[PDB]
Amino acid sequence: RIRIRLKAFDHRLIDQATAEIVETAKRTGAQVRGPIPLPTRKERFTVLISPHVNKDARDQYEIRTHLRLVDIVEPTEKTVDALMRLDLAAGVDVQISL
Amino acid sequence: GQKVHPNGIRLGIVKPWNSTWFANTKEFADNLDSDFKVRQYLTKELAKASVSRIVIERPAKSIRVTIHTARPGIVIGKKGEDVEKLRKVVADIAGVPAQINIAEVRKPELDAKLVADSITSQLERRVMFRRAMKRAVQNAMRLGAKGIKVEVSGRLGGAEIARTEWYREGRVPLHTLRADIDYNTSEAHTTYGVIGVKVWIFKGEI
Amino acid sequence: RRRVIGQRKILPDPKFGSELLAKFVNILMVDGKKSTAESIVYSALETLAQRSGKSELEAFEVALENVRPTVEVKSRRVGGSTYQVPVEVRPVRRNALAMRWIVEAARKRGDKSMALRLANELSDAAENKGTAVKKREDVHRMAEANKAFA
Amino acid sequence: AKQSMKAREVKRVALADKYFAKRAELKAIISDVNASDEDRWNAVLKLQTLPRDSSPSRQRNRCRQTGRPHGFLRKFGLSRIKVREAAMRGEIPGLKKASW
Amino acid sequence: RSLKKGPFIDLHLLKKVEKAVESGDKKPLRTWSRRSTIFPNMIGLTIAVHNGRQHVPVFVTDEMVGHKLGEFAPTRTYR
RNA sequence: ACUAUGGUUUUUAUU
RNA sequence: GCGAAGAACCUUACCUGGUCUUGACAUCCACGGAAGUUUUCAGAGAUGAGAAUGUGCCUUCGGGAACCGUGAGACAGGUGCUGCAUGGCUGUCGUCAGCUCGUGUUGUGAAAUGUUGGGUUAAGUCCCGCAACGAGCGCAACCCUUAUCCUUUGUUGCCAGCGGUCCGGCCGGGAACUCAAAGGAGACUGCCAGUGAUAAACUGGAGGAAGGUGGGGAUGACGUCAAGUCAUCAUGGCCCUUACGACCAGGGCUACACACGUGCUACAAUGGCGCAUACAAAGAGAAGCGACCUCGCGAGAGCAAGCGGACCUCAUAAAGUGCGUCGUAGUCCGGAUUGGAGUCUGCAACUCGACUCCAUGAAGUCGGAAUCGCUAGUAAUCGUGGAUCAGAAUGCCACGGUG
Repeated sequence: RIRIRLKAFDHRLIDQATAEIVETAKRTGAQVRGPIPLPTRKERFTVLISPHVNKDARDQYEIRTHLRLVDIVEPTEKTVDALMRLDLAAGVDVQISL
Repeated sequence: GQKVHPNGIRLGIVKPWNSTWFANTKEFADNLDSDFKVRQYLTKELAKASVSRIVIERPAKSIRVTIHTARPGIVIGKKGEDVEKLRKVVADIAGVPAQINIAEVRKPELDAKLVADSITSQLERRVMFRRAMKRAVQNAMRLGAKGIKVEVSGRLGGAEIARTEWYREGRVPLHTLRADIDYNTSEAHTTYGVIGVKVWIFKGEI
Repeated sequence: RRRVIGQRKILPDPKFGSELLAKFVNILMVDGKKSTAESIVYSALETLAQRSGKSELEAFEVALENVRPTVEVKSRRVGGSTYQVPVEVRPVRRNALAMRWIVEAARKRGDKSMALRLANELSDAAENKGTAVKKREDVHRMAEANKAFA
Repeated sequence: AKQSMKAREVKRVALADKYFAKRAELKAIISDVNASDEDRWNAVLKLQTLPRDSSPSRQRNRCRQTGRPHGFLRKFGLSRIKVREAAMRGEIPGLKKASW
Repeated sequence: RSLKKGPFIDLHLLKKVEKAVESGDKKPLRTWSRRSTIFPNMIGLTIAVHNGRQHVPVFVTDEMVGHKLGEFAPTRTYR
């Protein structure tokens, strides 16, 4: 088997990266594991809301990381060689193993 | 009261960003340092170049910056070689080879940063600032705005004064559930003082 | 100001059969330790019957009648209001106050062994000397010496 | 912090091979009390405390935006006021206002 | 007492003293460090430790089992 | 209307 | 519990004694050495010398980078000030109900009306009635959370319905209902009545898990104190310049005869403890998170598995539940402290340290003017981590059980 990792901060970009390896596979009749988004990672920050003197007033922020593995049983030059060249989508990390 | 940035929650509707990149949590602090350093160097080289926004991508062991300008000719120079200097000067300031792309902007008197540029240039031509503001309001509305505010403070008209002055029409709501506002704050850097300029523009269609 | 909150009530607990026995998970209960007060419910009344055994129809017939509230006092400010205004208490206080409104020695030198304590307080409310007498019987003379206004 | 202190910021890491790599095998035993005699290596005993100010004993990861050694977010390399300043532009990727 | 659970001597100061026992006698060797710990070569030695303005004399006898030189010259006035 | 009572705070940039 | 998440030095101001003056952060020109390795003498050290020694990367053979050295000008440098000089920020009243405009009206005008009045409220609200009619911001709904239901979905978690079967979610496969993802329904005085100006309100009835901003979030309209602030920035003017700049060594800021906030612990006997037992959440994590094992009275010193994250170390939540034991005594209580003996870091712990074992033990029994939180999962009480990182908080942010 050939295995891939798709990781992003945006919940629609992660699915755009999925579409170039899962819809391209279903549209060729390739065998698939089906829609599995996996549990989501998140981390929280508390940040002081004044630039000056006031130390007690503060606000909260979140960063959320989506990680999909998609599973491949019929790999192709249109998938496993094409996801490493994806230019039309910014802010996503693709990693692959043989 | 703090009146502090109620518009920052409105990118949760899924949008493309002006810094659009990924990093390991252990490297994010060095990505944020280089993201600051290239933005600074390029906005000092493009300080008077009619730029509306700067956009940063980070491909594999690379960095790709898109310059959005109403004047592509001042960025590129003769034979298009002056942007190859603009690349070369930052080619190692972030530890990766830099790529530089140019994007054209239409309706310049409708962007909150380029409306502030129209005020900085009329203060540089030392003309009556209240006229330049009431021109900036009407020009934006006739060009596609639905609501606008223009505000200025300190050394007003190149004079030995403090104070603040503003003109508005059509509402500029920052706190409501939808408005998709365009916002900017700048400095005019005159021979009498820095003169802070604030702009907010509403266009609708959201 | 304008608060009009609904009044609290308690139901008779079928393990003890009455509403008067259903409050000893709260009366002499501390630190939120409610099952620690449950540990000694109704067995404290059998220990009271170790000091005066007269059955449940006479268990509270003086141990509440001798100590129950009858008047509410303090002033009301309407000009020259340097007096007190006595009013007779409503029937919703007939079993109240007498097992809650005094801790002057219990928080100062204790009040003897805890599993024996309600058998002591139900016997002390039927002995009526020394502690808790002044705070009760002072309003049986105040309401006769300071009654010229209402 | 000053630009002259920002030049000290690099002088403080310049000794890494000169004093802090060639005696690291001694650095693991130099103060161990499970050893013979009361003195055995006095001619090398001081060589890794002989350098001053530019020592690991003064090395701190510091705010990458002010040169301050304290009161900054190690996940960003900078202080609360510069996280606030970037959040008002929406400029930090994936970072959004929420308290859950 | 002293350093690493045993005796300790700064050999640079030990030699600085060896070049000073020829000069005093009644001119005690001035030293500006108070962070230094006594060692048995100080027997019969004439030395004076700094107090931030002047120097105060120090004498070491065989009944001294371990002290810092700042102990022999107090600073603060109290009341 | 709803208790009969409780005095002082230097001239001062000066808006 | 200040600006200022940690003290030998350091971030750092102040002081004394050394050291420099177009300095040196850094840019253009100039210009010799590789960075380094071995090593001795002076000085508090910065520096300043003495004796060996390498010749890398680059190498149009001209000449560069790394790391150092040194010279000239244009210069600047600033661990400075001024908010009674300024863009602003934050503090106050206060989530108070208010600040203001277009046109009409009143007034000689400065100004007012509108925004008042009469019902009613958390509310310039919601209505009625008018010389006003509309409108921007604040208020408020929309928005975020949730009660009870509905609806979709998944892993190494869940497993009803459908099937197989190491008879086990083990496995085909699917979400009964949990958990995590989330999203929707539902609330409109709408509906029946009363009271009223049969207007809005406000209280009962009905359907509801819930009803009249349900309770909590989200937040902070104009504007004053010549509030503080140029130590968050930004800035004009002003100041220092053999120095208030830059570099160094040691002091000092932790000096102490009393005054007060900010807290914290005890002021015991439903208190204290021995032994046996259960369920919450919520965070840290490849010079890191840390189990096992030995040595020792222990801090610790060695040896060292597993973990790359809902998958694996920190790690059997405490009270409450159960079985037992104190000796009435300012208490086996309470902790300021005088002693003895250790562990370890660090240029060094005297001045100015955290932790470990064992001798000793004061004050203290709810507190005066006065100022204080609180209308119920709240009074009370008992539990869990992380940022900072030799040493350092009772603050901060994250979280629960009983009541």
